[PDB]
Amino acid sequence: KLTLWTTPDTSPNCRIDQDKDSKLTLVLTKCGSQILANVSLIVVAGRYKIINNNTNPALKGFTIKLLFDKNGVLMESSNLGKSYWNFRNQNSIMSTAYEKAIGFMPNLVAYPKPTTGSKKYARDIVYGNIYLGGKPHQPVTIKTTFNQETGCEYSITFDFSWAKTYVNVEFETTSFTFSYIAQE
Amino acid sequence: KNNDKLTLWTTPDTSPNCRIDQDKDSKLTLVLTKCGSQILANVSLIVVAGRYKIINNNTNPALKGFTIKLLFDKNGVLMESSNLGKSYWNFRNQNSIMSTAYEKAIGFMPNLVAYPKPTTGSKKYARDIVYGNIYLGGKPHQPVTIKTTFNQETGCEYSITFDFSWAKTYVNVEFETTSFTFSYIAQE
Amino acid sequence: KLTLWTTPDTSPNCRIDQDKDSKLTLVLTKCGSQILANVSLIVVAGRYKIINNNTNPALKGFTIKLLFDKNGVLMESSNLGKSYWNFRNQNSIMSTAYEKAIGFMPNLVAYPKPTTGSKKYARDIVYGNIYLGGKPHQPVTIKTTFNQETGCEYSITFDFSWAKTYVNVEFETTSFTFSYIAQE
Repeated sequence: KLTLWTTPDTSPNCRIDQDKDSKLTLVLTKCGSQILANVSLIVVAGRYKIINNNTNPALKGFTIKLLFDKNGVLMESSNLGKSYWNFRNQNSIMSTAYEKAIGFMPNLVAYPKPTTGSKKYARDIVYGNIYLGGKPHQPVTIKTTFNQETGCEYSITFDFSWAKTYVNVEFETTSFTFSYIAQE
Repeated sequence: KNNDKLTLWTTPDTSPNCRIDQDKDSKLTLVLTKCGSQILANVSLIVVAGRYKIINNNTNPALKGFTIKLLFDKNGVLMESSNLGKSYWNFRNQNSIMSTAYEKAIGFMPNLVAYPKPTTGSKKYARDIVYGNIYLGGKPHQPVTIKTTFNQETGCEYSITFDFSWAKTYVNVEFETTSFTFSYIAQE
Repeated sequence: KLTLWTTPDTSPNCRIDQDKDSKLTLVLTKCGSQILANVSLIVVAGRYKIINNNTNPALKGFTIKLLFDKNGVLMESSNLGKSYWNFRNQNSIMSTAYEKAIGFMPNLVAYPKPTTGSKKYARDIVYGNIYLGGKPHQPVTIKTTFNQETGCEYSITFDFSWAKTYVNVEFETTSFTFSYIAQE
């Protein structure tokens, strides 16, 4: 169907450091040649759950990677658990594994895989801000990069970073919308 | 027939449809376009009259925001108690609306699993918020924050709240804004 | 078709200062009443390829204009080349010029053409930020304005501007998504 998502409940589905330490809520809606993407993050456990830059002054970011094979199937090496990622069915997911989602993959001409000696253009990046706890003075950068991972046919990489000293701040975010050019 | 039941909108005209401070003091231009599981939302605000038409933070140093609330019942019907007026909030027909008031728009409502109503002692997650910026008079040095919150209002089944705020001293600045696009997860 | 675009390749298609000095990657996807727009810019040659505000302290922006006739056909006077602008076919364009794209045009009631004595509202503008070289400390403002150009029925204008002193910074950008209300 036209929506590939994580069920948007708060049940953990993602490993940043350890199994099920986070809930990535990602919704990809196919509008023909463009994927409309909506993303938020809740860290439920482990070193990123509560940021304390007094205790850890160098703790300033982390990465969640979605790696896809040539059929647009999520690879086990992804931070997002494979069992949680599927076409929408009501407020859940299809009960059976999808076989193909190439129509949701980032376009390889728009966003080529990195090669040695190739001119690397920034158009495979989208920057956004999201806010911890919905507080306007707790921005974090969410940088989304398309097809820059090795060992896959396609990738969506979320780099989360911050440039303020956050003390005892739960890492759970507002939402950000972006789009990207679809492979087909 | 030209009924577009994949668009719930305030027509794109500049006819006032909203009360911030007084009846019909503003045009909230809000277009909700259903792209299946996601609503693509486009918003701007024109304050046409009343206290918030012209911001003067010399005269009113504490005036740094205001709120527009859309409250919906269980059928996604806008409640009369909302800031937004009901009469031209409807499914699209060309540059106007469907000839009768809609009875159901649950497909345009913010998803209650994604954006649960608050209950006493409930863990509040921020993912029911989207932040954006719009600019007064289209001037790059006149930013205002538009914070959109889903389903956080009491006495309704769904809600979309727009909190406008600014963090600069605006002196004799007309409150009429650039547009901002966001999306949210649809209830169905 | 539901996508009007520049192919997603890096082949120059746009004149900022001189013919083919830039690749504007612009994808307009019709989602009913709204056009979902995705934009990035690569300057490949001429005065805007490498910004040096030490040498050129007044170089703080430039404009790319798409002018359309009453049928939503791109006019030759546009910065974007006409041969590069068409309905999608896979990763390329239809080989034959489109005759009608009014469904992709910015709504004239939402975004009226300027007239003397008529109140000009800012809602025909969307602001965004993109980043030169994908570097978070190299923001540029991309201001998009609907239907404000003379000598056309519809227009999309991209005003690029910056306030920072950029020294030897290549003008090639991250991507930005916005939407606008469609004429029909």
